[PDB]
Amino acid sequence: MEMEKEFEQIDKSGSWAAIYQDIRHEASDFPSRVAKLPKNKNRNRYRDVSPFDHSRIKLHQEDNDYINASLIKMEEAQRSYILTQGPLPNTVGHFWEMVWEQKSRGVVMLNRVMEKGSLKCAQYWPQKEEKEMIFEDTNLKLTLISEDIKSYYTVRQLELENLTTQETREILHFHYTTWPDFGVPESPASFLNFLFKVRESGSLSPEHGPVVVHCSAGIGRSGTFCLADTCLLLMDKRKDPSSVDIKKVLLEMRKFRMGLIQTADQLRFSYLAVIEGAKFIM
Ligand SMILES: CC(=O)Cc1ccc(Cl)c(Cl)c1
Repeated sequence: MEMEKEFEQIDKSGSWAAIYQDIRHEASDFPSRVAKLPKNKNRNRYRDVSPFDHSRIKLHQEDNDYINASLIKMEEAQRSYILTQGPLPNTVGHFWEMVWEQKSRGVVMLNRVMEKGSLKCAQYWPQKEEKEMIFEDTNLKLTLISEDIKSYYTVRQLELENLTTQETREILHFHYTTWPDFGVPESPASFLNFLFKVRESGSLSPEHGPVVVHCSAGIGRSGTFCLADTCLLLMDKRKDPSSVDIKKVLLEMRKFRMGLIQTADQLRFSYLAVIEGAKFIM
């Protein structure tokens, strides 16, 4: 079926939970043996969210190459994304090592450091220009260059230096700051505006490594971001845009990381975002 009318048909019939459970039943199951090794317990935020072995990002290190991060490679859309958990106190250096090694231009953050009164990720970037951060375990230096605070999101320019080689690179930090503590946003307008700002920066384009996107677990809000982006790109590429099937795209993405889209409300919000976004594109 088309999307917008499939949408009203699920609303009128109140069957979002059943649609979402079908997706959960059909989703791929692949091994995640490296994530579960005992030496990696303090590298995982949640015991039930792990990268598959076949798609995990490897650190360029011989001691321990593990990080909780996955490469989502979308062949028809010609887009790639790295989805990862919010960094932990003992993985902030690994996080920036990955950004460096994978040649990423942008980092997309969809959570606040504290939500619901608890810490959802480490403070992994510097908050003042004159107070830079040094990660001694991976030999990197990170400096805040500029910050632009808007009503729904903040954009930061950061300088990452590889201290071994003295090479430097400019990284863009896109921080969506207004996702509610509970539920999903009422309108997708600010989320779509944010997606378009990431696109306009070059961070999603083939001349750079894959964008790094995270929330707390790296599957819920993060899944919504890449699912909406890929669906809108396919609607622009194809002769028949009504052939784009959001459930089929989500199942393809779940071949590369488990659990993408965590609730039926997130599924409905993804439909809403793609529907409204397709009108603005034209
Ligand atoms: C998927 C979708 O409906 C998007 C779309 C955009 C433009 C056109 Cl002309 C058409 Cl038929 C569909």
